[PDB]
Amino acid sequence: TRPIFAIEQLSPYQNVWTIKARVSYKGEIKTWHNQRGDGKLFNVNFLDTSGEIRATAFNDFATKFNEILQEGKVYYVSKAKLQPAKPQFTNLTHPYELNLDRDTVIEECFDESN
Repeated sequence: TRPIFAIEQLSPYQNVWTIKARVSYKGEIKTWHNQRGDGKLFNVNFLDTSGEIRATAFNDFATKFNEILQEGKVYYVSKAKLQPAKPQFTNLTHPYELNLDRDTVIEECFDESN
């Protein structure tokens, strides 16, 4: 479990890092008819001072992931597939895409004691 890194430090090969940020805009949940599979999928956009990023998750994995994370607040996310997006492709600068499917860990800003 890598520690929290700036959005620019995200890596697709690492396939295991941590990033903290707040939510900016929520997309929705639509199905994805793959050539040999089908299910539900949803996409959400998270904003952070380090830069702008977007998180997306698959079927039930997103339902359990979006339910934990809230709206209008800050939180942390780790153990997820990192996919960098092209800048010109999206109006946003340094757009980042995230695919959730395997075992990922997310937690809204909660009070921790230790």
